[PDB]
Amino acid sequence: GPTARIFASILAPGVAAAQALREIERLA
Repeated sequence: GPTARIFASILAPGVAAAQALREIERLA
């Protein structure tokens, strides 16, 4: 559940934290 979605709201902000921070390792 919401936790899991929360999870994934942690996370998938955490995702948004993959994508944005690698971007950065791409251009570099």
